[PDB]
Amino acid sequence: SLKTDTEMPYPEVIVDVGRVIFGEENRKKMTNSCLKRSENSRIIRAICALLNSGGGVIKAEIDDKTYSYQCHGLGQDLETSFQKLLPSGSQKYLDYMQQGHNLLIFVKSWSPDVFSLPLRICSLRSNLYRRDVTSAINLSASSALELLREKGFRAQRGRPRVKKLHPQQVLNRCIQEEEDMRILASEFFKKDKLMYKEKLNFTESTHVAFKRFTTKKVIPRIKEMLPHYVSAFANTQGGYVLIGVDDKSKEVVGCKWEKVNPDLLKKEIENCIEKLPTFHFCCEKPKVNFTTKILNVYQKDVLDGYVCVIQVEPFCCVVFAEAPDSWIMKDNSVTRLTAEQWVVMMLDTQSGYPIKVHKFKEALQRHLFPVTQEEVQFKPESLCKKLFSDHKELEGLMKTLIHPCSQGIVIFSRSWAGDVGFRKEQNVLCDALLIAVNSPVVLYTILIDPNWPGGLEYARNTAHQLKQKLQTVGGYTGKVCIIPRLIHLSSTQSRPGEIPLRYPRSYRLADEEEMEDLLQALVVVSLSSRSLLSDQMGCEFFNLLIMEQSQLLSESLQKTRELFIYCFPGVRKTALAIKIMEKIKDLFHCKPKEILYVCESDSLKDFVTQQTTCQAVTRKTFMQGEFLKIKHIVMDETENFCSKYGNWYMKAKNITHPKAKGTGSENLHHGILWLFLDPFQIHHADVNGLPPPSAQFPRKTITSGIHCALEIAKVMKEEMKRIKENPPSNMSPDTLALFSETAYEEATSAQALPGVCETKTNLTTEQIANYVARKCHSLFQSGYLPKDIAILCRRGEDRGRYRLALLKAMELIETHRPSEVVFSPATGVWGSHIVLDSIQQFSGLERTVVFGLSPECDQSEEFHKLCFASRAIKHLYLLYEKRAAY
Amino acid sequence: SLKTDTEMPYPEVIVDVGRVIFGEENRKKMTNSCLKRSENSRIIRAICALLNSGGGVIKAEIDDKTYSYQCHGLGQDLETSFQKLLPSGSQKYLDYMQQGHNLLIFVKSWSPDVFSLPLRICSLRSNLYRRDVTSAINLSASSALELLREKGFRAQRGRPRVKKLHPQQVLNRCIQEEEDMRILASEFFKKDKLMYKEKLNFTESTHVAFKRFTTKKVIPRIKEMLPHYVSAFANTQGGYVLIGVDDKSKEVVGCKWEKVNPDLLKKEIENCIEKLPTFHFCCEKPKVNFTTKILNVYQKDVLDGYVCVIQVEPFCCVVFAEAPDSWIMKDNSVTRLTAEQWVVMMLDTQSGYPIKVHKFKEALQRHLFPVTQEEVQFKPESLCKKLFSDHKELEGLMKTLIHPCSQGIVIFSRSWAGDVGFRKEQNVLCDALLIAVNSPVVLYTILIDPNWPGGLEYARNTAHQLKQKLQTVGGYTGKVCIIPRLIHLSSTQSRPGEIPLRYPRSYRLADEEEMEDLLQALVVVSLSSRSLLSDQMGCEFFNLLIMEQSQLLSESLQKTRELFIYCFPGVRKTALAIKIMEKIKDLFHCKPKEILYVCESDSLKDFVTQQTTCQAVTRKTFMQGEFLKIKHIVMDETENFCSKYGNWYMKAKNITHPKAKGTGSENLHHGILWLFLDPFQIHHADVNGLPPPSAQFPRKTITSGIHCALEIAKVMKEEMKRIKENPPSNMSPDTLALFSETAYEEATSAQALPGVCETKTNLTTEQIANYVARKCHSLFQSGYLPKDIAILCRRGEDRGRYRLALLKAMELIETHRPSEVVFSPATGVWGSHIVLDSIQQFSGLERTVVFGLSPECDQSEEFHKLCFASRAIKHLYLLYEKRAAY
RNA sequence: CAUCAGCUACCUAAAGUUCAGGUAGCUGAUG
Ligand SMILES: [Zn+2]
Ligand SMILES: [Zn+2]
Repeated sequence: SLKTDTEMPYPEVIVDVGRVIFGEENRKKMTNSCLKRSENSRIIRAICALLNSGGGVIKAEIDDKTYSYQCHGLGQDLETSFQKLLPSGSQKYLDYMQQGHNLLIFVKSWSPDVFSLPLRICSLRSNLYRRDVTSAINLSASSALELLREKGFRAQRGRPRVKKLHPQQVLNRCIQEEEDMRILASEFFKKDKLMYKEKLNFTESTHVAFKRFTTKKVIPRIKEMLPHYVSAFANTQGGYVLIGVDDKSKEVVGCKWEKVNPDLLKKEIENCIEKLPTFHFCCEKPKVNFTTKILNVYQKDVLDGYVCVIQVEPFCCVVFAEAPDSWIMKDNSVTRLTAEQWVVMMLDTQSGYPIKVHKFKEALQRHLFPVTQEEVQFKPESLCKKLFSDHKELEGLMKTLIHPCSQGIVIFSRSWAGDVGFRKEQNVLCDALLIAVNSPVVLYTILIDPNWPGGLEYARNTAHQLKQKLQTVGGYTGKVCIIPRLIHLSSTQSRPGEIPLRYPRSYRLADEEEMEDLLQALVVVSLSSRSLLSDQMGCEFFNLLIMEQSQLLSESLQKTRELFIYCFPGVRKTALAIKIMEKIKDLFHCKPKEILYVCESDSLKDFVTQQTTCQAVTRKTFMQGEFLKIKHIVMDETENFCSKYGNWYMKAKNITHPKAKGTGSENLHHGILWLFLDPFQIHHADVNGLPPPSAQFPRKTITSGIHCALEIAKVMKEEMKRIKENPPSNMSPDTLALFSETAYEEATSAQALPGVCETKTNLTTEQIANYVARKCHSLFQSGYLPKDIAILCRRGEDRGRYRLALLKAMELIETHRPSEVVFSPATGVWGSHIVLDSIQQFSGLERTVVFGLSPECDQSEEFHKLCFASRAIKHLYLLYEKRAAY
Repeated sequence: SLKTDTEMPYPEVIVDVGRVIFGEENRKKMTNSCLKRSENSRIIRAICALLNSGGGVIKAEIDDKTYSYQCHGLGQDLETSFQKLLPSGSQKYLDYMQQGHNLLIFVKSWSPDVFSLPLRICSLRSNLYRRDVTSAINLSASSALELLREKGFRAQRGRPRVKKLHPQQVLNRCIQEEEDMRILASEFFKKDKLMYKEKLNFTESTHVAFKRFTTKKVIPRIKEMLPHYVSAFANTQGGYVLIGVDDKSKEVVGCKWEKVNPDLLKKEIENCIEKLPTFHFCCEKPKVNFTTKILNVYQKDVLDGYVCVIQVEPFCCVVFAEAPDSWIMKDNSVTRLTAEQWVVMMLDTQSGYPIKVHKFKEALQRHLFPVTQEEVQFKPESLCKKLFSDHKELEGLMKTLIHPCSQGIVIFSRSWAGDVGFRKEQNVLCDALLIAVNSPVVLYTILIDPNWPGGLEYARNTAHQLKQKLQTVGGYTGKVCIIPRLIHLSSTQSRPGEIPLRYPRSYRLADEEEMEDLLQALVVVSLSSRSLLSDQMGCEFFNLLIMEQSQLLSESLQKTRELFIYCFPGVRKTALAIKIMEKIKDLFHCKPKEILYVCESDSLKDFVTQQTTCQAVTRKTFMQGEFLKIKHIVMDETENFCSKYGNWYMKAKNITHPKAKGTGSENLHHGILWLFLDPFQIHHADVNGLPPPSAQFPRKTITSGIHCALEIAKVMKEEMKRIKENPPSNMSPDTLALFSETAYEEATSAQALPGVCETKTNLTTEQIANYVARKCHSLFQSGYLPKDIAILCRRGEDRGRYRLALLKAMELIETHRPSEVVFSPATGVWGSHIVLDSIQQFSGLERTVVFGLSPECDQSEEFHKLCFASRAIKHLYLLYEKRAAY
């Protein structure tokens, strides 16, 4: 929930930085430089925190009543800070607007695209130092990322032993190089005493730094200056810090013995180095390997001072001089990141990522949300019809609000808050999302009772969560503003608030490409969640997946003639078979009636002839007819076939691959004979008529066809594992050896979409009917159609009682509209009514929502759940009756 | 080549920058700022040119004879320039060394790795400007690359209808934002006259720049300052440049009428803008669109001055303020890149590039050049044996040269210059490349004659080209020095080097990991060359490819039982078959003797039975013998089988797929029956005995087995296409329609390695024999073994005459060593002799070098070239005969 | 909180394109 803010209530995280001087002239004439730096730091830290936490607004109070942003500007130091924070351009992330006595900085979230640097977060200073010749350089964010990746790569592989000290070698004199400085510094370090004003024969280098003591508080100044050099040396190659050496004259100076105590100085140096932040990519976690030594300075055997030399060894990993200058938002406060958190965020590579959704979002957007100059479109279709029939005035009111927009899309929802995974409000009738070119995105929240006090907060929160989901889940990397607007139906004429929310001009959708990008992000967001729009776009998404998978499978039409295709539960092989026949006709240039489809059930037969131009018959018709004109045969639900009516396999083999007795004919034809098999649903195991599993070659196992919900897929996976644990004696274990849970789980994570699957038990008939009627009413309120719901009973003798109870419950809930409730059998797929039939009659058919009603069958039958889940795409509701024992 | 350099003859590109002052105090005290800036610019341009051209050395003469790098360092301004040029650290690229009166800067080539930004070249300044609030920012190299990619991506996707009007913008009453300043600037631009010192109601912004006219030369100052603002505006969003407006006081100042001519000022502004460099990603290539306006200022109806306002519209792709501040080395000179060349190198994505070679380079290095502490090893073994037998003291002299190097690898070559694709020198006996830990890489060049004056130049050029190849082709991104040394065999009075070559200590192989990386780079370089070492590495590389491809193919053992495998020419199906038998034994857990391999030729059967533990017989033996214990059958060269001895296909099918009779046992066994087919190598094409092509299912086409030279694969591709143009009349062309030329070309590029394929025509027996003898002698000098060479005749009757001619030729040419040259038949492939037989007897067998001796068989047969190429791995020499008398 | 030495912009005198300076910015040292 966003923090309450009644004046300028933006649907963003708002950071109040207090009273700030603004304007180029006003900033320049500031006399208190400390206050100037304080104001600059507050604003820049807030910007960095907002850049790292999804964007937001910075609100600053303007002290000058005569200040005008048009005539005065921002300020040179503020702009310099912005350019330091955003070297790629602050225009892409910052916008400025003056609202009366406030100045607002609109911060867009830091989200790089593919064609840019792979920086995950923003930093002022990384505070990782690297030694470049004779300078300790505070690395930029990109430089720090390079260093982190190099250290991680080096430490991923181990370095045991490391006996590469190699005693010592011979030095060289005729040639001077940087290694000579390190050798000379090491010779200096092994000394124990120095003569006063002793000349040093070496200068600073990559491994040598020269420092001098101060004529003021000495230990605190060393504590400020040391971390930079220690970090720089440890990070690059190691080196020496020579405190007490004059840079220019190269003479030993040292600190006077009265002004410092060498033991205390040693302890302070050790303390400051020990507390330096560190990150390790290795497991041993070595500490910073350093050794400090005090060298007494003597003037004619008289103690005069000390020279402190610190040896810093190369570090295996990164060393921080302090915590990085990077900020995030935590509990509505700008919080500094620690070194450990900063490295973790900087090296993140997560940006659970759906490959297929982002691959097909463009096609889904071009199909479902086309950006055209063809008047404003109201989506989704079914929900809009229900809302407009429920309220006559709603449609005209929306057109009045939308005007004067000519091109755009308005996407309705029963609850947009619930659509994005947050709380549904009962007092909210619906939410409409207007998306148009050269317009801000507007979220209209229609209320039932205008006197409800939570409308403003609900709309603001919903707009905020939608934008956050679009940026994070949807991957939207643009400037978009969602304006929450509270609307009621009580007055046909509705007018906005006296303080309309305003955003910079850059926060509108500039063109059609930006509108298309936002709509593609919305496709991703909706597919990631649970709603009616998710279910409908999920059906379209599954169609695209079926098309690509069917293309891959048809590539085997030129490699095989006879093929046994083993399919896991829930792969949707009927759709695969339909597209395969399409490819057969295309490739073999045959007549559509030359391809034959053989299935076991008649409802599936009716469905297939309705969806294909090829000849489809049941196995009974296949055995009772003549098919001399058939060249190719595709078989489905072959596991339910029977040998009682003859050898269907021999007949199919003879048709597709006819042998010649006595040859004579030179036009022998070999045809396609593909059998789609599902070993996991082989029930009532009599003589199947199939050849033995040893002779079922060549074979193909289909693993990546699961087109159901994640919850439904997990139920089927659990059932498959349990079945494999205790396989029935009537099915061959060798066919079950081809199914692996790991491959099945990988396919589920690749394809399946979030859905609904719940179970309720110990319910009487009236309770089960009541649950189904209430849930169906709830689904119809959200925009679901009756053709999306199927109620399936385990046994066919329960149909009559269940139908009677369902009519009673549904008419009881429909006390306003006395319309007769129509149920249709499994053959009514083209119908727009709720399908009510048995699980065996619905074989090969699937619906978005399935209610499964069964008696108590604990350990009596272990197949019923698998069959129920195979007919459901998004919603599965398992209901179990009460065991009537008396 | 390399420019001659008597002093400091480094095998690098040396840039001489003349006399330069060095040292911190010397640079700081320098009074002539022009001379100081000039020296800094010269050095920094040389460094950038070397970073972009494979590295090199910079030589600067030191004017101060008392200067010492140990005690004076380099200088403040020089180090600052390095930090701008190399923001990621100059420690990884720059090394310094004083050598007498010269200071040397060693520049390592700029080569980004996986853990770095994808910057291809180094630049001081992109000179691409971007408007950040009220500043025109000269973008860095990384920022410029990001901007270039953004514009390239935007021009990749079409922006149609060019609706850049952006409706109309009006000023809001109470909201002030950055768009308001642009609107106010447009209103000011539309004005025609001004008032003297009249105030402005807007300030600078992203679209507004205020500039003042100068009280000096006006046109030069305008022409100097304008390109930055024009580039910045055209690159960000467009804007207005208001010349004549005071930024501090915000009134119109203007320039006096007597000081400039407005027509002249407009013309110079036009000329300046159209002279700006510009790069385009689009196709229209529009020019930079700008509009200049002169606003007269009138003070009481008196013409006082003029104000120039320039309006710039958002450019399509890119505008440069001037040529990019980046350099390369072109014709031994530091040359500034132009805008077009700079964008090309910046956007270059070339890193042909062998994917498989870089994948297998690590395994190849660990197998052929192991890095352990096992004393210095000599490679390659065959060439080393030849060299040490011909020169008795060579091994001892080499051993004393390496001393005291304990661990390392010496890689000999008859010509290392030839190995890297350059000119071989007959005056050079051999080159030995020493690679060792804690040591520089040394290239020893042994000369037969001490008095040859070209020895030093040859050694230096070879070292330079080898390092360049290692960096470019090999992908080596470390600091490595290849020190060229001249070595003399006969002269025992070994004169030491007058001027030893010195490199910074960072140019040694620091540890074992760097040694392995350098060796992997050398493996990549060798695999991209034509040499003996490349041929041996290619053999091992092809073995790894066979392992990978056989594993992929064995994945089908669980899916098929009978499989018709079609193999392209040059697929090496015998090696695939051998590994498949291993997998059959592994998977079905059967005895090795229960797997039967069937081929046609006796030589292939012999080769297979030494290569595998499974049973292997020919087709005649298979038909005659009894194999009731055989469970799986793999058949090779099935296209050559003969059906006059019976039905081998039916016999194989009954063994692998027996038919049950009398029922009783339900444990029928189904065995593997894999047939390897080569449709293009069917000679004497009678009834094969295979089933008709309509019944050869399931099938698999293999194209990813091409394991020969690029040239040999290209020859086979030509012959395959000519086969497809005029198909044979004894079989249906349906089988030959499964071989696509594009797939074969893709496979050849993916796997094949560079080699030799030469054709010679119109030669009598004596010329052919002499040519083969001279070629064999040349190969034997390079380290080729006699087991690498096979001489194959088209006609079996020519074997004796060719044998006599070849024996005479090699006895005539072997005047230095009377080795007994023995020719082995096609049954002695595993022997150490040269194979001399016919093409028919060598079927299924390969050798690295093949000599094909054929008569004038043009327009008589058409399989000869394909068959000869199928037997050659790296070298193919096709020789043709004339009409000789009896 | 001051001061100085180094890195682009802006400005004035000087000179046939040098030059003297001056200003606010960026970051090293001292106080
Ligand atoms: Zn570590
Ligand atoms: Zn363009």
